[PDB]
Amino acid sequence: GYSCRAVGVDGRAVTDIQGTCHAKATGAGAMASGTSEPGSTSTATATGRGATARSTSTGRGTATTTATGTASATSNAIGQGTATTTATGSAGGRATGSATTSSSASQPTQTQTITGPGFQTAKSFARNTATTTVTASHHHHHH
Amino acid sequence: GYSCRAVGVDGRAVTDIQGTCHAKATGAGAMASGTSEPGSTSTATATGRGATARSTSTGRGTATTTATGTASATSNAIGQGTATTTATGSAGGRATGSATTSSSASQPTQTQTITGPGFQTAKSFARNTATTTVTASH
Repeated sequence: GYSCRAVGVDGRAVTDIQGTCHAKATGAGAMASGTSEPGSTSTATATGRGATARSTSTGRGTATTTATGTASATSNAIGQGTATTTATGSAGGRATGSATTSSSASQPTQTQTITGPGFQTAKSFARNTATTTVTASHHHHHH
Repeated sequence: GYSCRAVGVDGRAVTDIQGTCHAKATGAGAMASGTSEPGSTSTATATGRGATARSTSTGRGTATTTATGTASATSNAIGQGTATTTATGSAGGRATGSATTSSSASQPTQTQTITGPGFQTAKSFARNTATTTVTASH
């Protein structure tokens, strides 16, 4: 197997490519990492303070994570499938997402898209294509 | 085939589900649309004034688009593959992205991510997995 990681630094990108594992981080407080195997692909990209991207894959899975701002994205493509998580947190909004694929999952395809203020979370699970997109902006209004 | 479209209004989300085509738009000035086939999946979500999401899929492709704010996201999963685009634009900025899959591409996977102020654009193209994320601030 392969593993890769990048610690973000202000004013540049940092990239680490090891085999089929690609990690890239931009900005202090960002962290990107992954693990993969020769037949699989993991790509993790983190940008900005509070961004964490984590991609794990095995077999013939493809795991992709993109975290921008105050956001966490975790994708696990375990044996097969395409697990893609995009989490974006802006102006105080915190976004957390995950996507997992496995031959054992309930549905062949599952797509979850969650957009709103303040803290937002989303998850997906599928055999073949699990896509999670979570976008958080500003704070939840107070009532 | 199937086609779907949701044109946003103020005060409620608009959803249009037609077969394997799912469109959702929230807010006046938002629009989501797509086209798909029985073996494919298209999902398009747009939120806020100036957000446009368009997902086209055929064969066994999966096309997903999410546009938030001043943003355009377009995904084309033609015949095969997973094409995912997320575009987020603050007022004063604009984010434009596309992701395309096709057996005609040279690489099996491609990921593109761009973040910055003002006008930002990114595009990806691959055989199996194309992912694009564009975040524009002001």
